[PDB]
Amino acid sequence: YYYHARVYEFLDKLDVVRSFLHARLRTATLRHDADGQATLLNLLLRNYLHYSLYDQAEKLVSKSVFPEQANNNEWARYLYYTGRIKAIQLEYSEARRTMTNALRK
Amino acid sequence: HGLKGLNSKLLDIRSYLEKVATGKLPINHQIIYQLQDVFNLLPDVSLQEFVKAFYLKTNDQMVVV
Amino acid sequence: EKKQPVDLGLLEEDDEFEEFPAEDWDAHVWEDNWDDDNVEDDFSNQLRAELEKHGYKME
Amino acid sequence: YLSKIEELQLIVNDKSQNLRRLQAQRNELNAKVRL
Amino acid sequence: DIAQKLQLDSPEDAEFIVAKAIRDGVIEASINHEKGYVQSKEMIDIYSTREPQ
Amino acid sequence: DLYSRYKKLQQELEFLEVQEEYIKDEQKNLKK
Amino acid sequence: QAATGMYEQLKGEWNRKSPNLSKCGEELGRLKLVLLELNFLPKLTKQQLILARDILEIGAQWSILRKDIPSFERYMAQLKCYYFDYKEQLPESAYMHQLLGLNLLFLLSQNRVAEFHTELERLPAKDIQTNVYIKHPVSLEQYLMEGSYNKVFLAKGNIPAESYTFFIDILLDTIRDEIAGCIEKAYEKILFTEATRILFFNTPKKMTDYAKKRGWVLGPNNYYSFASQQQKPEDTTIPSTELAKQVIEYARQLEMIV
Amino acid sequence: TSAAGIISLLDEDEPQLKEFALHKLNAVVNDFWAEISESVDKIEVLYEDEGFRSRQFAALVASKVFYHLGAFEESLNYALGAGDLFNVNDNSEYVETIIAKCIDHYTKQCVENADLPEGEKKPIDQRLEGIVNKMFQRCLDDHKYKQAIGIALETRRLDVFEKTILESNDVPGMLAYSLKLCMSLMQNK
Amino acid sequence: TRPANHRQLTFEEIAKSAKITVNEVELLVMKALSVGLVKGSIDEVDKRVHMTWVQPRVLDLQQIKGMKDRLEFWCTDVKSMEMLVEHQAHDILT
Repeated sequence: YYYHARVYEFLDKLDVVRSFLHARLRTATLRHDADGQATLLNLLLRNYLHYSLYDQAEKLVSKSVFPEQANNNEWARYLYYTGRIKAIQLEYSEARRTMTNALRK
Repeated sequence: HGLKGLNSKLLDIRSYLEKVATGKLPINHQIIYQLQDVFNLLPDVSLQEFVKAFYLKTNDQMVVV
Repeated sequence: EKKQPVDLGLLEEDDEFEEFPAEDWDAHVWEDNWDDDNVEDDFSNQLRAELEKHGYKME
Repeated sequence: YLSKIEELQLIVNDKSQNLRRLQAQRNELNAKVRL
Repeated sequence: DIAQKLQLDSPEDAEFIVAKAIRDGVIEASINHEKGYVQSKEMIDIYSTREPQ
Repeated sequence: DLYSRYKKLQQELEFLEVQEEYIKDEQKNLKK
Repeated sequence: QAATGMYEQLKGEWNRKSPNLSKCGEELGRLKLVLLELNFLPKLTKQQLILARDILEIGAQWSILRKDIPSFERYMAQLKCYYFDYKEQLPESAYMHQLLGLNLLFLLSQNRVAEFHTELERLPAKDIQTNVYIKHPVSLEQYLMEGSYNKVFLAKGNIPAESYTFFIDILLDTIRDEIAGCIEKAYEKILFTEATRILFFNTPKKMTDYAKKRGWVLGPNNYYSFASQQQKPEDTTIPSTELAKQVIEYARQLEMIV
Repeated sequence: TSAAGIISLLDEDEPQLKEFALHKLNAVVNDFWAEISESVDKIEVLYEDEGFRSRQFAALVASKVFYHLGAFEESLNYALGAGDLFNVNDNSEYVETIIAKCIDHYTKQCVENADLPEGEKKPIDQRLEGIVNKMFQRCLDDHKYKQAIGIALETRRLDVFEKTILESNDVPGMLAYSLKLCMSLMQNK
Repeated sequence: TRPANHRQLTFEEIAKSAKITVNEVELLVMKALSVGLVKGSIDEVDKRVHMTWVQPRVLDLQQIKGMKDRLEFWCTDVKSMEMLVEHQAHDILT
């Protein structure tokens, strides 16, 4: 998946390819594979921000629970996007946090 | 353990004074004097003085911690 | 792990300026920092301190 | 699947086998000290 | 003078800006309107003690 | 197979409980 | 139907527009089942979208004068795929350029800042020169991020604009209390002419109107805002009751550390 | 694409529309419930409109959102509300999920029900009980019955554990298996 | 009477209260101290008298009431304080 999205360009990839990532995102979520979940989540977040939609991604986070056992790089990818959208919405003081972690992790 | 202790003593004096006002309280002007002296010794006063003392002190504790 | 990191980096960007920076890639650090700012002030001031006072001489 | 995958949810609980794992050593270490 | 240092158009602009700054706990001042000069609060708040704690 | 395994595991879940809660005990009685 | 709206807004009466809407709402139910959604991101279909846009457009424009604001947000929400969907002939209508700006300004009017900046991030129109019309709401926001005089100036510059004048009368009041709510703590003493200077009145009596509405005791052109401040709470409730627990916690942080 | 219209169509009148909102919505809920997750408050009220029939749409729609929100006894309830929008043979992981999710609820309920009494009753939402048994039926049609039994074991329903399978097949291997098991298992002897 | 935390006096107050012209007022206060009756100090510049503490005599029934009520208040502190310190730090007890 990390490559799949990557090369991709537009709708059929942002939209048609996104519907899949959310699909098995749910599937794997019930399958309890931490790594693949977190990765996929990151990919669709990155999609929202290749788009202009912060809100959709924000309320997306609102219904999200992130898992444990991770790869610190993916962990910082998350904390990065998180901090960012968290910032654009004006709330700074919690953005510094997630970005600081994006430096640590 | 000390706090529990305190609360006890205060009861004692309290309901006694009641017995003073009821339990045929004789007088004991020697006790009442001492109660007053307990009040007169009562540290008031989130005063601009104390508020600083404690403050200047707490910070010293922070540095050590 | 390093490879993973690299991959992450790639995804986050490429990048244009970042590539250039990488290509450029030194020096030290000394000890402490802040705030540099501009320069050519002191003598400029004196140059003016004269001028100022020279203006004040003109005064 | 219904009950099928179910075994997985609880199967992963093996995590508690490790912590206790940290315990044994963690616990056995005292036993040596106390003994 | 403030209006000169900040390049802004009008004084009327200023006291809106500074009146704003005060509410946000930045300046700790008051403003003299009829003479139109800001006059500024002290550091009585030197050793707040609450902050460092 | 489940009704013998999926069910025979609940015990296990308790094994870690029977021991997980007891394990703390040895840590605790040892220190005293 | 398709020309009906043209006759409504080109007609120029927005009550005629208003009550003329409900009868359209039905063909907007069917057509809603048609031009609705528009997820296909797509000739024969170009018409369905071409007309539909303008339909909702006058939906909003009419919605303005009629206080139906939230509803057209819906419409605006519903309009979102149209201007922002892959296409060049689809996103054109200048009703965009005015309408979006109208929307942002709505968000300011309701004091919803979160939604507003979120919208900024959305619109993030790369190929967007300065902000052409859109600087009105943006700039309007940035300046009240601080000063006001510049903002008020913006209020006067919307008259190149539309019914947001009403929003103006909203925002205008929405500013003044601020200054008021500012100046309450600013300084205790004002000459009446100076309050007129601050609050942007063209009238002297509107002042004491406002000050009474603000409960401000007024002394012959000169107002007092007393009390000043009650620099109290010299610490006596959360100084020892919180710290102890903190201590306790800290000590737990020390204790629990085990 | 994005739910904004459907978000808008929501409050918009003509329960016809709301249907066809919900309808179109329902299909595209799967992705866009995320945006829609904020419309739920109305959707709730929508499910509270006996006027608008289809609201079981929204109910199951909400259930879609609720799995997608990890809400279940919510989702289940509104999936339970559905009955129509919902069906067992409808196959989505979600459906499979919500069912399996819905199911578990029964057990402790049944067990809590089993606690005081034990057998037939209306205490448990029959919908579940139905769907429960309907899956038990499917379990019967699965026709490996420990599958059904272990459930009904916890399900405590001898009615289910009646004797259907008995006359069916497996002369020697449909009771002892559970029976020997039962000895090992059941709290209440 | 001017208690609890409110014991302070101008010289005027004492003057009118004692009907003594205010020069003596500080002689009266100083002598009030030297007999042990009062403790406290005098600030002339501002003409105040902060009276650290005053000797207590006696009272009747009613005056006790205030005492029981006062004790009740300073009982409430403890109960609340003591009972409020166990929660955070329940992990420390013996």
